[PDB]
Amino acid sequence: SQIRQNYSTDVEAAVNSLVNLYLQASYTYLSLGFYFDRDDVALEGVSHFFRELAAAKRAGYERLLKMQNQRGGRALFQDIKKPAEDEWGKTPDAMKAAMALEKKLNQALLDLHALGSARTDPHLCDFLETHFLDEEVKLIKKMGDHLTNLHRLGGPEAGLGEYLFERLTLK
Amino acid sequence: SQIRQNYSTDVEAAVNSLVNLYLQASYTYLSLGFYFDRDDVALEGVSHFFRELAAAKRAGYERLLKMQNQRGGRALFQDIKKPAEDEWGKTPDAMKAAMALEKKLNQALLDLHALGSARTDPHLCDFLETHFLDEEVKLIKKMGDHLTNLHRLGGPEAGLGEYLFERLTLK
Amino acid sequence: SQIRQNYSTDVEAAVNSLVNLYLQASYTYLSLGFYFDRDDVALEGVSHFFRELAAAKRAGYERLLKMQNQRGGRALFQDIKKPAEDEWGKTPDAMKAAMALEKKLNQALLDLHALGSARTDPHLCDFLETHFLDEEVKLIKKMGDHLTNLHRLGGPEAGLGEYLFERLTLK
Amino acid sequence: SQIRQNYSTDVEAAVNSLVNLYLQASYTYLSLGFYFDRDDVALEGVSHFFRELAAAKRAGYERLLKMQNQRGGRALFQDIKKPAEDEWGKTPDAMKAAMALEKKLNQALLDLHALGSARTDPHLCDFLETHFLDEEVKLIKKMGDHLTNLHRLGGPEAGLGEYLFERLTLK
Ligand SMILES: [Fe+3]
Ligand SMILES: [Fe+3]
Ligand SMILES: [Fe+3]
Ligand SMILES: [Fe+3]
Ligand SMILES: [Fe+3]
Ligand SMILES: [Fe+3]
Ligand SMILES: [Fe+3]
Ligand SMILES: [Fe+3]
Ligand SMILES: [Fe+3]
Ligand SMILES: [Fe+3]
Ligand SMILES: [Fe+3]
Ligand SMILES: [Fe+3]
Ligand SMILES: [Fe+3]
Ligand SMILES: [Fe+3]
Ligand SMILES: [Fe+3]
Ligand SMILES: [Fe+3]
Ligand SMILES: [Fe+3]
Ligand SMILES: [Fe+3]
Ligand SMILES: [Fe+3]
Ligand SMILES: [Fe+3]
Ligand SMILES: [Fe+3]
Ligand SMILES: [Fe+3]
Ligand SMILES: [Fe+3]
Ligand SMILES: [O]
Ligand SMILES: [O]
Ligand SMILES: [O]
Ligand SMILES: [O]
Repeated sequence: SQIRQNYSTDVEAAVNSLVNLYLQASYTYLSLGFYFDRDDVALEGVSHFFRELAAAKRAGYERLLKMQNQRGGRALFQDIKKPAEDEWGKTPDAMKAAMALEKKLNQALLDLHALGSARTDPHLCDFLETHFLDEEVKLIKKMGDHLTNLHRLGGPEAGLGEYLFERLTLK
Repeated sequence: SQIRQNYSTDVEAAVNSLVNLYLQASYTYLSLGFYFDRDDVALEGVSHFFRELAAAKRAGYERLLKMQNQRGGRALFQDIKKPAEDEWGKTPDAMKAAMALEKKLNQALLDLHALGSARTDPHLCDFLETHFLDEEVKLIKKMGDHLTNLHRLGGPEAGLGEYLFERLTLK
Repeated sequence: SQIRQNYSTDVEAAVNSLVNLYLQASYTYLSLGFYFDRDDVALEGVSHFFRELAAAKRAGYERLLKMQNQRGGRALFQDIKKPAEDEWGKTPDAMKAAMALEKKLNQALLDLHALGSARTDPHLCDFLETHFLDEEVKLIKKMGDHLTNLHRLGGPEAGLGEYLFERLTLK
Repeated sequence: SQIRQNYSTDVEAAVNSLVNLYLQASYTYLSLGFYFDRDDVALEGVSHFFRELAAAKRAGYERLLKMQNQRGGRALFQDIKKPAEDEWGKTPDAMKAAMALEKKLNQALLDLHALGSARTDPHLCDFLETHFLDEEVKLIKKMGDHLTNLHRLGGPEAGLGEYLFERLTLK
């Protein structure tokens, strides 16, 4: 590559790997999105929440692909694994799955930062610092807040809580 | 008729028949509308919902009458049967009646499409495809969503649920 | 399902199947998009062309998923197969791959129309007629036009042709 | 210095050194700029391209000088070495020289980041991360793209290619 400079084969491959992780996460959010739109689930605000995350994850992998090209890396794509579940339960269940997915993505981001730090690749580090790490932190905080409000609305009268949360918190 | 072309006597009569079905459905929604406006029912958003459907069904039969005239058919009107009930219960009860009415109208629409398909009348088919079939599908989906939200708000604390639904879902 | 009416299990499954085909096609266009953005390919207009198709295919599968929910179907997702190639050659090569992909999607659409026609499901038929069939036809015509212009610009001085086409035809 | 804090003598001197490298690079781009404006070269778009880089490099050294003052460093200036060539050849030749210059500047930037990292000077690191590293990466990618398009337009009919590139790619 005529442009490649300070860009290790390890980062390149880990970038390709993080791309597939974002594709898979996007896919997961697509599935949660349509799930909450089913006539027998029917929580429009929950559906919108997960649809937006699909979109947000797609921006993530598009930005990783662009950075790959900018550094002189070559994108390689693998199969995208189907989401882990077909039916996602109630809002708390789905929100817990989403939290778990975001934590996995955040760990992959931190591992990639550690890697690029180890290959003294400050561009790669900064790129993640600027476009990824704070967004995960904000999003995780938000999902925690949601879980706290669902838990407070939970238990005995869970059905009413789920309705109120979708109406009064989600948009 | 100087304009009539490819327009079978069967379609013509089935169109007249579907007209009476829309008139009757409009009538049913009129009754549900005023029902939820009674001082002892007093669910303004439910009332508005059913009033709008009366209006929507009237547009339906007006469009069938116009198409009848355009194809060279002759409108014939029968008595409009009074609605099946005088008192409509709670929101879930009424919403179930509405669902059942929409399913009946949808089946009549599908039967008329089958008929016009059998008389190779593609205008009649397309007319239904364009002005009726998707609207039934959207409306049925919406009524399902509503039923799911009422069910979730149901049971022990049904009175509160009925209030919240009318306030936070219906407009 | 409380809303499902005239919606066969076969259509439902074929809809799920067409969804995976759109996901895979979207994926293919993603790959072609970044391919033409590589510093050693560097055909920005070709890149934009394929990026737009990724987006267009995503709208396709989102509309199929929405229709699935509207009819009372249940979405089921499988693994998304990686694109058939890692390197896509020159503009004519990639444009031929795209043509071949669009023809496959069009055949799947026509097969699904045949199926829904056979289950007398006029909603499903019309939905495809309105949101899919004409768009494939226009797009295929466009890809043919492109292939004709690349062929005319081809052979001995292929490198110059590829440059001019990207600059003067693609946007 | 009454303001100096965490600012090593090594960084200070390496900053002065990077300044002279930017001055020299600016000078190189000045020379390429006027070169392509000669009546016997006459490639206005190539001239503009290199003139802009002169300007961009000047912003670079001005920002390094400002940072020097902000940290309590003292600017020291040396002679600015004349550009390596008097005549710059064809667009591909000049674009290769520019690529080689940008790679040298990028390596100097990376070496200075390594240095400030080694003196645990996170301000210096971030400053480079924010104002320099991504700009080099974007610019190098752009110069690669250009080289790919010139190469595609190259060889037998190089004169025509050079004309088209200047007219249809450069602004
Ligand atoms: Fe939102
Ligand atoms: Fe399951
Ligand atoms: Fe708020
Ligand atoms: Fe929002
Ligand atoms: Fe929004
Ligand atoms: Fe309304
Ligand atoms: Fe009664
Ligand atoms: Fe149509
Ligand atoms: Fe048709
Ligand atoms: Fe709403
Ligand atoms: Fe309204
Ligand atoms: Fe209204
Ligand atoms: Fe376009
Ligand atoms: Fe390959
Ligand atoms: Fe049609
Ligand atoms: Fe044109
Ligand atoms: Fe466009
Ligand atoms: Fe565009
Ligand atoms: Fe410029
Ligand atoms: Fe010379
Ligand atoms: Fe451009
Ligand atoms: Fe400009
Ligand atoms: Fe300019
Ligand atoms: O939103
Ligand atoms: O409404
Ligand atoms: O475009
Ligand atoms: O420019």
